[PDB]
Amino acid sequence: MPAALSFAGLAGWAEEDHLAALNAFRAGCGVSKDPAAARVCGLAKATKDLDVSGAKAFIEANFRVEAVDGGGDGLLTAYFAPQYEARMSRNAEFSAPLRGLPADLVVLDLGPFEPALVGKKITGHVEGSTFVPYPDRAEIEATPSDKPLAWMRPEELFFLQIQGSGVLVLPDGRRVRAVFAGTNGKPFVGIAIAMRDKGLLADAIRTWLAEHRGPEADAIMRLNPRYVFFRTVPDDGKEPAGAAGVALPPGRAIAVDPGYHAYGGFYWLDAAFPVYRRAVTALDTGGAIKGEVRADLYMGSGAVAGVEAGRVRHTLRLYRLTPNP
Amino acid sequence: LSFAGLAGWAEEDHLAALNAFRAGCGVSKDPAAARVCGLAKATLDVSGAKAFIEANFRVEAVDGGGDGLLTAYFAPQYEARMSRNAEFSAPLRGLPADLVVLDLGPFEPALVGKKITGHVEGSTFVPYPDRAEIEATPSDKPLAWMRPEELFFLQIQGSGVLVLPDGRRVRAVFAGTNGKPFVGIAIAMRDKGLTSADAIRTWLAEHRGPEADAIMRLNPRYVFFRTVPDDGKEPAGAAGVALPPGRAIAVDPGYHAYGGFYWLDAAAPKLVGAFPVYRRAVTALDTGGAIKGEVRADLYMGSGAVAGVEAGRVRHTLRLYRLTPN
Repeated sequence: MPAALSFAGLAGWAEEDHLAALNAFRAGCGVSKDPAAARVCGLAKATKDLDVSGAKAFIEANFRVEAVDGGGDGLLTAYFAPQYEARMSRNAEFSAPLRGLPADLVVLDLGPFEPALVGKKITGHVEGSTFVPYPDRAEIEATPSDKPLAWMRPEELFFLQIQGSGVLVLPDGRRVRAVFAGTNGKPFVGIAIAMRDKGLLADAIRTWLAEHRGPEADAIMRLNPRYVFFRTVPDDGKEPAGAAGVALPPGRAIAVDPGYHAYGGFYWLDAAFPVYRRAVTALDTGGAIKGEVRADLYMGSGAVAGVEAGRVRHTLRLYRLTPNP
Repeated sequence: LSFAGLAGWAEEDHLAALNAFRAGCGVSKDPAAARVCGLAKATLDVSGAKAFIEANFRVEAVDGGGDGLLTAYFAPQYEARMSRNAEFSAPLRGLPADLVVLDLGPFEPALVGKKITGHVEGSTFVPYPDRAEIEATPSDKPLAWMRPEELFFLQIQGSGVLVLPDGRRVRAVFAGTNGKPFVGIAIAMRDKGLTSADAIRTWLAEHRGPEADAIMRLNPRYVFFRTVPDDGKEPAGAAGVALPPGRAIAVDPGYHAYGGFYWLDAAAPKLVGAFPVYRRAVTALDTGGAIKGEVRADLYMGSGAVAGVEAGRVRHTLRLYRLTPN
């Protein structure tokens, strides 16, 4: 069957928790740049105490259903806000330093040099009488850290670098949030394919790396030259924020390719032994999420979330729920 | 194909042709050419040279005899002085040590092939100063001093010969840029009640000083140079040998070796005021960035303004012949 044009044709719409849908839109709309989305965001936040029937009606009277990519197939996976063990001091197991934004690193705007490049950027640092690209992972991992933010297991740092946010737990129960601070500007390279052609095979990557500290595993993580820097702040127990800078609503937010999807957009997932046909807001991304019909559904931060997220690998048809002009 | 069947070979000035080869051959890495070079350095008049050439080279078409392109070029020539004076008030500046040109590709593959120019300031990198800012920075070690409006034109042309009062000549060779784009001044001048290059040069010369400077400043681009002392009658080409006017070509060195002796048969001019045919023997002694292809020649017309006018009128369909020794 081809893709729907309206809410009537949308399989799952009638059974959707329309309150959760409407709250998902509210969770994310304020981040939106579009002006037609601003009016609707405004009315949504104003209008409270709607029951499920009202919420369903509000959404239907204010949005249009617009298939993405003509209704073509892509992929739904899911992720959760991970909680990692850390130390404030290095040992054999917690051998990788969590590193803050280096003071030498510059994101250089290119517009002052060439109008044709206004709003493009490069990242590097001064070395001698010139300016060079910031070192890659391997070369950063080779200079010791002056003032490391914490110490982690290498494979776990590596994976928190992919997510962009997490919570670290010291043995004394101090919870510290690690918040994305910047990047060395190198492109992300997923290490799974290279691990495949070497014959050593998502949770399995982690487990292999973990069983082979260090130089074995170190050498393969280094195939990803993209290094992510953090800042740390005491966890206030709230949901983490994602790329868009807003508290992620559990089960109701997706990570997207930002080159295809603006943050704050309202979407409908049609994915299919569980089934995901629900409205979500786009509020995050990840170094590996690429493509148009591609969404990574945020499951939450607890234990239940960790378990449900790993179950999701679904054929996805995606739709924008576009606010009416 | 022989010298009898060479359209033009009858009328050719064979003396100059041989002096072209002699100019010339000494730079060749071809044993056969060396043989003939030494042989010609010993041995004349207009009839004796025709004979000498007809007995020592054989004519051979290039690329089967396919059609290519003849253009021409010249060496601009300017007076200069080794000390400033209000006439020769603009310094010819070398490549600053702090100036850097960055390939952007290594930073962001999407920007492969792009470049920016600037210098390190503190812990960042800033755009290089424009013309107006460079001209307002006193010259530490100028390479020479030039009339400003003439430096301005040298900067557009990329290279030229400089002549001092005591007859010493230096070649001014392009060294780099401050990375800003050229901005023409004709229309800014025209919309001011002040249209060709000579006409702009005249005006700028007569209003030399603050007035002229203010409008040259509308062009933010700035070109830097290096100088090589060059005291031949004419300047040296890429082959290291001095170039005989009207008798030397620039070529693609991927196809044609320096010192090679060639015959040009050019016709079908594309421009107004052009000589209808070029038919002559010339030597390969130079190259340039734009001279690409096998049947492709840039004839060197000499230095100075006359050579420059002639050069601009060459655009002809070319059949290229090598005169191979033995």
